[PDB]
Amino acid sequence: LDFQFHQNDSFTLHFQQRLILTHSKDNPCLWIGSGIADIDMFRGNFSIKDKLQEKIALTDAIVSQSPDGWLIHFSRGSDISATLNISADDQGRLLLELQNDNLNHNRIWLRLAAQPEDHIYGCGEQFSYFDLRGKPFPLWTSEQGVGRNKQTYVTWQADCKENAGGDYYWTFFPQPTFVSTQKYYCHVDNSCYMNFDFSAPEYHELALWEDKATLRFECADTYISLLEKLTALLGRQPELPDWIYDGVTLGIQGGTEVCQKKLDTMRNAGVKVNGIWAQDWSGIRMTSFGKRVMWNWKWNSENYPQLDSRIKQWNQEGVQFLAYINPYVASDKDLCEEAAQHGYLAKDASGGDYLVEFGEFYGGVVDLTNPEAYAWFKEVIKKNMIELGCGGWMADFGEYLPTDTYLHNGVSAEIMHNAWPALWAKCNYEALEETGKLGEILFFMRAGSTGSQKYSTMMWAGDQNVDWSLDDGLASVVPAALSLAMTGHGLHHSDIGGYTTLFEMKRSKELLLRWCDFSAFTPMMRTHEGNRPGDNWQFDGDAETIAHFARMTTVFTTLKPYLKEAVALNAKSGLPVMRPLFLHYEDDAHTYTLKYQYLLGRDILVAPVHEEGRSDWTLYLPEDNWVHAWTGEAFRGGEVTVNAPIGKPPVFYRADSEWAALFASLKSIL
Ligand SMILES: O=S(=O)(O)C[C@H]1CNC[C@@H](O)[C@@H]1O
Ligand SMILES: [Ca+2]
Repeated sequence: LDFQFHQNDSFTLHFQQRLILTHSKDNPCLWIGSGIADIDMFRGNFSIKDKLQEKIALTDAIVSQSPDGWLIHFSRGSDISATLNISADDQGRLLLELQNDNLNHNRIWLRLAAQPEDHIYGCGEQFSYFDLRGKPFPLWTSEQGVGRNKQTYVTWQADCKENAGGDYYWTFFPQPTFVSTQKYYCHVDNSCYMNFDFSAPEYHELALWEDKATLRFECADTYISLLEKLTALLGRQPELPDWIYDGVTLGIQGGTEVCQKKLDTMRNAGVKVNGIWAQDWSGIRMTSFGKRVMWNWKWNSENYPQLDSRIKQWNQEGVQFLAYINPYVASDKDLCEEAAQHGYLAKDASGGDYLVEFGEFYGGVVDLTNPEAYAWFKEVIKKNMIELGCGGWMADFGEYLPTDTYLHNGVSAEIMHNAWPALWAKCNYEALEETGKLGEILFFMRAGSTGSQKYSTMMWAGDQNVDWSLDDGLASVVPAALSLAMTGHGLHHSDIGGYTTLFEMKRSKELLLRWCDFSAFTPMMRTHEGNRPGDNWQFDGDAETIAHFARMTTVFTTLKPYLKEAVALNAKSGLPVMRPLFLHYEDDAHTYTLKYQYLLGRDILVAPVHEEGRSDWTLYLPEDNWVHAWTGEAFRGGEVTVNAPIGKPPVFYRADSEWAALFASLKSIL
C-alpha cells in the first residue's frame, strides 16, 4: 500500500505499486527558492511574470520513521531546508505535507515520477486540450480570451489595444487537480499561483508560489471508480429540477412585452419551451462593447412592468423565469452605496473602497471573506430573486479579483484570487439550501475552483466567439465538458450560437442551427442573443429557423427518461453525464487522444459538426454494435464517415442498450 525504500541519501516511494517519488543527489525531486510576483490586471485580463531571485536543489535528505508514516528533512547546507511528511489521511489517501524553513522561501518545484506513455486529464475547464501531456499549464482564473490562439486573426485583433486575445491555457475555471492513466488522481490544496508542467517524458513538475504545499492521491482499478473517489473528496452535484428536461430556455432582452411575444411565437409554432432567461431584468447599460446588464440586483419595473404577476401566469403554463446576478455592484447605483455604508467592499492599501474598471464603468467587489457581507449578499439573492419567483439565474463572473485588494480575512489577494469562484458558488448554493429550493431552482456558473463540485448546480462554457474556430468556437466546448468531467463536475452546457460578437464576427443562421443540433445532446438547452443582438441571427430569424428549433427540442424532450437517469447517477456517484470514450472502452488506445466527441450517458455517442459548409462528417467508433440515429443503419468499430445535413447530427446508439426502443423512435420525428 505504502512502500518507502531509503538507502547515499537516495529513496523511492510507491503507493499501491505506482511509483510517485524518486530522489538522489544527482536527480533530486525538490527545489525551493524565492521570487517577487509581478502581476497586473486590465478588465479581467492578467499579465503574470516572476522576478525570480533563487532556485536551489535540495540534494541532502535525512529520513526518520514517524507517528503516522515518514519525515524527510531536505537541505542544501544549514541555511536552506524543507520538511516533507508522508502519511495516510482519515480515508486511506496518500498525504504529502511540505513546509519550507521560512516564509521568505516562497517558491517550490516538486517532481513526480511518470512514464513516457502516460496521458493526463483535468486541471479544471480546458478549452484547447483535453489530454494535457506535452505542455505546461499555468493555473490562474481570468477572462478566457477572445480567439485564444496567437496564429489566428481575431486573436491578433483582440490583442491590438488590450491584452484580450489570450492563449491556450486561459480559463474561467483552472483547478490544481489531475488524473493520470496510471489510474490515480492528484489534488493540491493550495490556491496560490501554480504551473503544472506535463511536458517531460519521465516526470511531471508542479511549481507553486508559496512556502508550503499539501497534496493528496488515491488510486482505483477503473476510471469510473476513480471519479466516485474524487467526488467523495471534492463534492457531488444535486439532481437537476424536473423542468430542465422539458424544452429550450429562450434568451430574450427588451422587457415584459418582448418576452411575451417571442414566447408565443415559438410555442405557437410547435417549439417545446421550458423557460425565459432575461438578463436585463435589472435594467441595461449600453457601452461600446454593446448591450450589457445594469449591475444593481433589484427588479426594474420600468423595463419589466408586472413581472411578479406575469411569472405566476407563465408558471401555470409550464414556463419558468430566469434572471442574472454577479458578485460585483455598479458604483453609480444603490447596492454599491449600501455596501460602502456598511464596509462590505474589498479595500485598497489606503483603506478606501476599491473600484474595478469593468469596461467603461466602475464597480465595487463584495468582500465574501467578511461573514456579515457574505450573509447580506445571500439575503439580496433570497429577497430580490427567490421571493420574486425566479426559477433560476446566470451566476456570472468570479475571475476579476486584483492582487492589490485587501480583504477582511487578512489573507493576501494573491491567495484569495483563485479561491473566489467557489466562495461565490457557495453563496448561491446556501441561498437555495436555506429556502428549501435545492432541486427546484437552477443556477449556472462559468467560473469555478475547488469545491464548485459541491456548490455549483450547473456549469456553462462561458463566452465562445460567434465563429467556427477550434480554440474559441463551437468545437472548444467539447474539451471544456470532458476536462471538467475528469475534475469531478458532470453537468455542462453552452450558449446556443455562442456569445462574443466583435470585429467582423457575426452569428450566421448555419452556426445557430449547428449549435442547436449539439445542445439537444447535452443536459440543458438555452439560447443567448450575444453582446450585439442586432448583428446575430436569432432563434426567431425566419420560419425555417423556428421549425429547426421545434424539431430539435422534440429530440431533446424525447430523451427525458434517459437524461434523468444519467443525472441521477452523476448525483449518486460522480459518473458524469457527458463522458470521455475511455470511461467505457478502457482498452482502446485511440480513445485516449480524442477531443471532439463524447458519450452521452453510457449508450449514445456524439461527434458534433464544428466546421462551416459540411454535408458529411468523419469520426471514430470504438468496438461495439452501433446504430446510426437517423437512418437506423448498423455500424461496428473503426473510422467512419456519415451524411450530416443540419438536423441530423452525427449520433449513434448501442444496439444492445436497454433504451434502444426509445432511441429508435428518434428517426420518426418530422
Ligand atoms: O454584459 S454583461 O457583463 O452585463 C453580461 C454578460 C457577460 N458575462 C457572460 C455573458 O453571457 C453575459 O451576457
Ligand atoms: Ca472566449
